[PDB]
Amino acid sequence: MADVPKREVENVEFVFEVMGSPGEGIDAVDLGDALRALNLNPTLALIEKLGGTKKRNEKKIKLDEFLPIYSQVKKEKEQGCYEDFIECLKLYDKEENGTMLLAELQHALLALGESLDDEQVETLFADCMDPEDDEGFIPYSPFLARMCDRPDQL
Amino acid sequence: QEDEDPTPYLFVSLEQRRIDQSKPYDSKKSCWIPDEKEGYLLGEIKATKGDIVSVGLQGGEVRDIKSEKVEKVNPPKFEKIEDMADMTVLNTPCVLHNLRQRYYAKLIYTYSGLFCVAINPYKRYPVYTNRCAKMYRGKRRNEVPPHIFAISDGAYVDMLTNHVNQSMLITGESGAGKTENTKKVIAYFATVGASKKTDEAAKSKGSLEDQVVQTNPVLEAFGNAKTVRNDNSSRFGKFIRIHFGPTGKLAGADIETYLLEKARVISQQSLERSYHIFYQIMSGSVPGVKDICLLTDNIYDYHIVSQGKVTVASIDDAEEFSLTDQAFDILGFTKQEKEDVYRITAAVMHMGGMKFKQRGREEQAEQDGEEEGGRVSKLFGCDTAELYKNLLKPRIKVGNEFVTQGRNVQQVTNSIGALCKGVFDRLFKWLVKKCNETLDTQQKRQHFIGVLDIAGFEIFEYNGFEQLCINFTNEKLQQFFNHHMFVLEQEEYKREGIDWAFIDFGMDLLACIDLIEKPMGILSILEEESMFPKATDQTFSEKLTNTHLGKSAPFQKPKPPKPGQQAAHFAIAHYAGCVSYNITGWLEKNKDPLNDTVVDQFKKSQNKLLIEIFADHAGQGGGFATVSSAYKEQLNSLMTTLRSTQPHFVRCIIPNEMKQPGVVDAHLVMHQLTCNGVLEGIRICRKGFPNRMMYPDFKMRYQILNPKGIKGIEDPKKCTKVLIESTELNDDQYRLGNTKVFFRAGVLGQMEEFRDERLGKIMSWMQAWARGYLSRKGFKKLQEQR
Repeated sequence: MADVPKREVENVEFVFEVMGSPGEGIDAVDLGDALRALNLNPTLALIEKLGGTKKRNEKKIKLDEFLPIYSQVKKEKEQGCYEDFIECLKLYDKEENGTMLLAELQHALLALGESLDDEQVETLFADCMDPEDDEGFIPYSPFLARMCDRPDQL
Repeated sequence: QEDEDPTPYLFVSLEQRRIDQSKPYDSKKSCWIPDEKEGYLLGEIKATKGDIVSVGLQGGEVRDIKSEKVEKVNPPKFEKIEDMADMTVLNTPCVLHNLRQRYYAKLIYTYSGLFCVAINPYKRYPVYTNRCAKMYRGKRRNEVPPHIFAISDGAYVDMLTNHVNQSMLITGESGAGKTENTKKVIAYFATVGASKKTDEAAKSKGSLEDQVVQTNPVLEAFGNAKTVRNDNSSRFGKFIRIHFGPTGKLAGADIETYLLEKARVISQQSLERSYHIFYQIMSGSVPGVKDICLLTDNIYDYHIVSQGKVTVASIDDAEEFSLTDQAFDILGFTKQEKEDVYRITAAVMHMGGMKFKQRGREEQAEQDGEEEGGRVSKLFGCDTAELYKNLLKPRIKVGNEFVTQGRNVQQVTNSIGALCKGVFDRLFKWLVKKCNETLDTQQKRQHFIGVLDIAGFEIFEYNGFEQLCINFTNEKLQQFFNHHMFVLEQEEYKREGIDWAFIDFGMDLLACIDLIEKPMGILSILEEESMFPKATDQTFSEKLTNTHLGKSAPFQKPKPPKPGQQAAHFAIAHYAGCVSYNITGWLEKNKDPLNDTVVDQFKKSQNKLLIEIFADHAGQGGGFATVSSAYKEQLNSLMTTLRSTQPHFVRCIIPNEMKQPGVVDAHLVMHQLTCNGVLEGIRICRKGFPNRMMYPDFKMRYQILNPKGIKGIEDPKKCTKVLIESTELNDDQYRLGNTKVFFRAGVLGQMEEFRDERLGKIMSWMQAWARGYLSRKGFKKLQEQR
């Protein structure tokens, strides 16, 4: 609540202005997107653990109720990063050359973890994935750099 | 024509493989339980109350079963695995499951260590084409999917590389496709060993496969018979030697036969026939034969071959004999030789009808008619009055002189049976010799690859003398396998620099083999009982128990019987299970008194073929003149031949008794895997460190368990050491070799748990960042429109 730097509060207020209402705040079904707008990347499990909902109008979250949630997510530390994702996709890099089969990555994103849907992968690939070889390979380091907003790795 | 792509029948696709390996799976709850109907069922543990496990099944049933019957499951990485020796869980339900899943995917071939398993699909898959065969030329077994062609090519390369003869032991019960697989192995060797000379004679003589098959009508007419479980069962072991020249090209072939079931010549169980030839000749489908043979139209005139069934619904004996007679012509038998074969075959039938009787209390026997003997004499070209004289009052070698001896009814009757079996056995040997003359090319023979077809281990409700004999044989054959596996494992461990202390795996079967063959063993006691005229079935049974029960570990009390019939006398702990044996009649069956005086008459008769087939007899191991001693002699001859080769092992499986494609009868397949040694192989390999991974593969797979720890380490062996040490694995659960790491059973299943947990977590992070990217993208759209 009151232990968040003032500049960070203003970013939250700006998200609540765009996403929520002055009186009610944000709808709990948008808790995940509200945290993402603040450059956080919580899992679905973490969202649910913090009060996220799946139907709209079941719960509202006021600013002063959102701040300690935001603070806990920001302080939570094992939430992944570019470097972790590089090591993960080396499991599909037989030649140790920074490439993998595009079909292997698509299957992994659609079948493991908190799987995405076809449309999300399609958009994700169109925006961040380079064209594939005739053999079906792609470089996964540029894809991850764009997805994670890590231009320093390009 | 165009050869269909064999890929769908040999490979698991990349797409299918990633589906299998990402399937949901709970290591803690998944299990196999036994089931009366399906053999085993896949279940999920719902609860455990002490030693009682509550297992949920497909459909909602919950079954309480003792924990000892709950068995572990392989994780998805090992789904439809090509070599089951690579499975982390090595038990019977896991073997059945992997075989079943491959079979359901139209994949009939699977390795189990050395074994190549071939499950009959009852479909025509394009796996025998030239297109397919070319996949396997010069390829190592692990470079290509499982295939009998991979085993065949490997024996071929090993022959050329090691300069040592090879053997291929193919097992399979009726319906398993053993015949088809044998033909295609021969054809495969005819391919890789083809030459300008073989292609030359291939239009006149035919291919090697055709030349061998052309001998089937003769050898199967005289060597096959209808049994309870097979309308066309081979009653002899066959060793087909395929010879190669100094340059690895075909050099002809020859056939060796072993252990013909002589007893079947004069004795049949109620639902079985004698050898096909007797009913073929009696069909009358070839003009003149029955007249030459002095045969009637009534099979029951010939007791020795009419004790059980005499016809078989699935066999037209008339059409078969026409094909058998044609095969004699095609195979180069002269008209005289062919007709003498018929004469001798019919003379055996007539000899069985020679009757004798006893007058008063005079022990000596005499003729009870002479019509049957007269026909024998005409066919054998000998004097009738002399034949009876030599049967009723033979002469024995007493040192220098010949003394006349007397014979009672039973003694003469037993000598007839021995003569009927002896003549037939020697006739069959001659027929093989004549068949081999057609396979001889006179080319230079350097090495051979021999294909062995001999009956497998059998367990029936009633197990008699014939069961013990063939189970005795397969114990030795399985020991042969165990020893070979032992040698290769020893070489592997040495090559990898890992300590090896295991005793020869063949020793595990020695106590059972010794119980049967050594002095005071089963066969020895049987032979020695014939030195006691007071001996009966009970005296014999009592001496077995008194000598071995509680003293020879493999000798056990017999299972309690179903009513009084099933009552047996002792059991043996074979590799394939506990077998209870009924010794009724063994003393009688084992007698084999050949009348040397009569044989001497045969050798001077007018039938030239009769002379020839007795050529190596000069009439004028244990017990002399017994069936058991002759059986041991030929078995030892067979094993000596095999022990001079480097063997390979193919196991053909009948998946169900209805010939239905895509159906696997679990209990039927389990019984075969027990009898054909596959499960014995599993039992041995899981004792040490069965699973092995090359270091690059291990690093590739489990690098995610400690990326920081191996950062910058180029050597994959060092990486593997670091990764394993960073896990909670016990120090003694693995061994580090020169090029690969070894693992005890179940350990890689634990590594897969570590990998799954870490991969699932990081992927959820990666997907959370993906949702954050797409979300922040949509937030910028709202920020502008707002």
